[PDB]
Amino acid sequence: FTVAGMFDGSLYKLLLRMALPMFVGMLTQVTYAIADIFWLSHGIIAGVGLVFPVGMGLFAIANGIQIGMGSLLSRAIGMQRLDRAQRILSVGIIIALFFAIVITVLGYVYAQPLLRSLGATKSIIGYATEFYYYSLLTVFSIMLIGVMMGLFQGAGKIMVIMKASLLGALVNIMLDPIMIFVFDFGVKGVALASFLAQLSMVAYFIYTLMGSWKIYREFLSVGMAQMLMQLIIAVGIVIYNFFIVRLDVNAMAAFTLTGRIDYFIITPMLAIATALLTVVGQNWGHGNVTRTLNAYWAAVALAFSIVLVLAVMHIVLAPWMYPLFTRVVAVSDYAVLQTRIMALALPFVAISLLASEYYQAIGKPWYSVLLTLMRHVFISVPVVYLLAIVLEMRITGVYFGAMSGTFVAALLAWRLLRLSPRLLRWNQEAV
Ligand SMILES: CCCCCCCC/C=C/CCCCCCCC(=O)OC[C@H](O)CO
Ligand SMILES: C[As](C)(=O)[O-]
Repeated sequence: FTVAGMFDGSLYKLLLRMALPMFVGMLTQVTYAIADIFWLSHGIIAGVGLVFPVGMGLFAIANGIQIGMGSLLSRAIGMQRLDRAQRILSVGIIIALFFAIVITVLGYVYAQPLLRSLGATKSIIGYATEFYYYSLLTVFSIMLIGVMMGLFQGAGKIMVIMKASLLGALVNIMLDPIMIFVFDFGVKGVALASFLAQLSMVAYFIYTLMGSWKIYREFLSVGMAQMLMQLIIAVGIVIYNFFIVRLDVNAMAAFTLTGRIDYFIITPMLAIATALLTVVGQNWGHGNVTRTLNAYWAAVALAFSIVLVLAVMHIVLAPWMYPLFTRVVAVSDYAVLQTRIMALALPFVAISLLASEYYQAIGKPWYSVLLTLMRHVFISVPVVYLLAIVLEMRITGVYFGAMSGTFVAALLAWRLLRLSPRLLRWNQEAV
């Protein structure tokens, strides 16, 4: 339970030692697709891709369960009640269960209409429906992993998470071949290999692990706020796609190229965020508010610094890199212009995004959502409209408008994260 350096140590050492294992775990996740497509190399079943969004709303909900778990457990530990702690796992599991039932049941009955809003059946439907159904069979297990992730992240034991992750990636590496060759299962088999990978992780956790509406409310409010924030981010990407497409179809193709890469650059900040939840949550429970504030700015210093480097790499690399990805030069031009304009905003995203983690850690999701709304909606939409339409800038106007929310939100974070009477009162009420 202790997690050395938590209450008295160097915050940089503390956050890094926690965030680095978490980052390794995140790299394992990528290997799945690499191994999958490597073995898929040996037009009908390929509507598996149609069902891809469903897998992502499952990780999204699992993620909300994780932070609810992480947030609540880490405050209990810091308060030194391994008391509410065993309660929390219980309530964590029960919440995960009902979420799986509601999702499988509404999944099933509304299956037909839901699938319509994804893809067209002139060729792929029966393939689509089967995979949708197999996806439903994975829900409880995915939710279970959220609980477990939330359990070991709350206790600050990330090595168990990093080792679970590695075991999962090895399993998928070995099984993918066996499903193709021994069992003759095709694409289904690589999917099933990925899934037995996830269960072996689940197994690893439980084996390691061997040896009152108020509390549903506390868990549900943080956890569901996390889901609401995924949503807002997804919606902001929709409104962005809407504008890009109606202006120039090539800019929409450019974004399709930049997206995975823009996402990797941001991952080191997601790793630090996870570490910060534990440190804020536990120091908050222990009553040390100053240290939680120092913890946030230690995290911003790490995250900003790393992402700025990855961002600058992207910008200078883009002119040489993107032409290799496409022969249409309007598409590689748009991708280069987008990166050049928006890339430096990325490290600034750390300021408001870590601010969101802090409020989740201390049980105040309202300000988590406030900062996410401020970043992806309240500023961006009206400013993009202003710059891309009224002022006659077009795609260049989208790029500038869209990143203006990141700056305002960074301003907000900076103002809110500091000693205040209310913040100190909040900690009095907590302990
Ligand atoms: C969780 C991550 C949140 C970060 C989001 C802030 C984006 C600012 C810079 C990103 C440039 C790289 C991607 C370029 C296209 C991003 C589209 C986008 O983020 O749009 C923001 C706003 O919602 C418009 O409507
Ligand atoms: C109304 As209050 C407890 O957020 O100051």
